[PDB]
Amino acid sequence: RFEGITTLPNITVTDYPKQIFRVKTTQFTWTEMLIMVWVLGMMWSECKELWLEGPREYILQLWNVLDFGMLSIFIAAFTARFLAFLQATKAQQYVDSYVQESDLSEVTLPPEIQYFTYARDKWLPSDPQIISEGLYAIAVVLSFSRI
Amino acid sequence: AYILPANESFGPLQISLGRTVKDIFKFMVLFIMVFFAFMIGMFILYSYYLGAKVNAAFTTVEESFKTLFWSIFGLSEVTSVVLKYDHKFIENIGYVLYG
Ligand SMILES: CC(C)CCC[C@@H](C)[C@H]1CC[C@H]2[C@@H]3CC=C4C[C@@H](OC(=O)CCC(=O)O)CC[C@]4(C)[C@H]3CC[C@]12C
Ligand SMILES: CC(C)CCC[C@@H](C)[C@H]1CC[C@H]2[C@@H]3CC=C4C[C@@H](OC(=O)CCC(=O)O)CC[C@]4(C)[C@H]3CC[C@]12C
Ligand SMILES: [Ca+2]
Repeated sequence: RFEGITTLPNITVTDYPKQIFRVKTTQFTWTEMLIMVWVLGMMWSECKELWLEGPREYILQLWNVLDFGMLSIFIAAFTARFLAFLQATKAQQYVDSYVQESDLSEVTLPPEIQYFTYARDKWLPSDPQIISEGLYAIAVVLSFSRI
Repeated sequence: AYILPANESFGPLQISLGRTVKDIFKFMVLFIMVFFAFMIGMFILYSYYLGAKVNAAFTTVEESFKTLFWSIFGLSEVTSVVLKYDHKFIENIGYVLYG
């Protein structure tokens, strides 16, 4: 997205015809896997430091609190994205087993899972994906403080 | 400014001006790291909203750089943050990060 996204936020592009659009949006990439592993490792190191020294010894350090803060938000963003991914997966599983209507255009899906075919505009203001990228941007800004 | 040192009135001024330019280079490097932090962070937040913003401020990396740089001189509006959609959570994060 360095030069921007070609697709408008109002149009859903699905690679294969029967794909739930939210499945494609919320699925993890290989870079996402490495970032989660990196955050897990950094969070693991921070926990060991806290465990061996205790709360008061660990809580009175500017870097230690900030590192815990940025790792808490990083874990918070990833948990929100996984929750969004799980909801999309539930819709996808229902689609491929209960719908046989050739690319999900003519068929009317139940409103509980029909919501998972909408573009960015029709998303709820409090759905996990929007919360995920809202918190993820904060963690990215907080990362460069460790420079 | 090459021939300026030869003057008694303007000589000391040009020498002191060069001293501050060297001095602020170190401080400018520190601000570059801060500048690059918000440029990446706010671009990530607003990259998905190309046609859903009042202006194209933080949509791309180049435009995110332009919006943040001109905010130094107060030449960037606060409408850079406002979104067309009702995603108030993302919009308010942009308000806080820009603030
Ligand atoms: C030291 C570590 C383990 C701290 C990590 C804390 C997280 C595991 C918890 C704390 C707050 C929780 C979050 C609180 C707010 C939300 C909003 C929530 O949005 C909704 O699901 C409501 C909309 C809907 O789906 O119907 C998504 C989960 C999430 C991110 C929660 C996910 C789990 C979080 C991040
Ligand atoms: C007014 C407009 C039309 C032209 C302005 C151009 C100036 C910015 C340049 C043109 C000639 C330059 C001057 C050429 C001659 C001198 C004398 C030179 O040495 C002296 O002051 C005399 C004593 C000594 O040489 O020891 C110092 C630079 C100075 C003032 C230069 C300063 C900068 C000047 C005025
Ligand atoms: Ca530490």
